[PDB]
Amino acid sequence: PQITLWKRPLVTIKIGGQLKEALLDTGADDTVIEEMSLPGRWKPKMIGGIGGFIKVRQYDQIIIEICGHKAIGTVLVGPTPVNIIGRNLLTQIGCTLNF
Amino acid sequence: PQITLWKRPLVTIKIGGQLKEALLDTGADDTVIEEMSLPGRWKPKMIGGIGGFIKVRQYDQIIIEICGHKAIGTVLVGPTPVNIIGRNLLTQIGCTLNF
Ligand SMILES: Cc1c(O)cccc1C(=O)N[C@@H](Cc1ccccc1)[C@H](O)C(=O)N1CSC(C)(C)[C@H]1C(=O)NC(C)(C)C
Repeated sequence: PQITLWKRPLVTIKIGGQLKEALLDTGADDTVIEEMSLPGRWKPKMIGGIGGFIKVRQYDQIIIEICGHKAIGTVLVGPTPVNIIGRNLLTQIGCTLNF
Repeated sequence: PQITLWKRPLVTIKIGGQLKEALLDTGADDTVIEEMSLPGRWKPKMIGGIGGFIKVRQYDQIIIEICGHKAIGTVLVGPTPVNIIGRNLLTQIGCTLNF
């Protein structure tokens, strides 16, 4: 699909069998999701945002569906303003910028 | 053009007679640039995200040249870690997300 940017590029995603709203964010290297229960062990990770660096939990090979496209990859969990679908997954669903 | 997301989507921009590297960011509502001098009047504003909030100066009707496309809009100036081209200007150059 083609998504314009007159409004926030928010889509519905599915993780752990639950539907959630998330932002397609080309400015984010990673995918950051609000606090939730994910399977497996996690590793520590520092990500730097507009206001500085924070600590998040990194879960690898997590199954996640984006606007109908299934992806399997790294998902970070921590204090985020909104669910962020970053480049690591956008690339997986073949998302590109065009103008 | 079509830009992949394997790596940060950085482009060169010309703003206020200065050349700068900036990030095409679909997750950003606003355009935020590192400290620089800009014409016209301005007002304070607080913006926040992953690292929390930072205070910036809002300048309106600022012209920015991005990859050959001229765009006019509000530009925020402050202590941002990376120069950000947000949706307010991405729309003006006809930039869309595609997959
Ligand atoms: C989440 C993340 C990573 O895992 C890794 C690197 C950067 C970010 C990140 O937060 N990117 C940010 C901005 C940024 C990029 C590179 C360096 C520093 C900061 C972003 O893509 C965005 O527009 N976001 C993320 S959170 C948000 C939805 C509020 C919005 C935002 O900050 N918007 C304003 C700039 C308008 C505040």
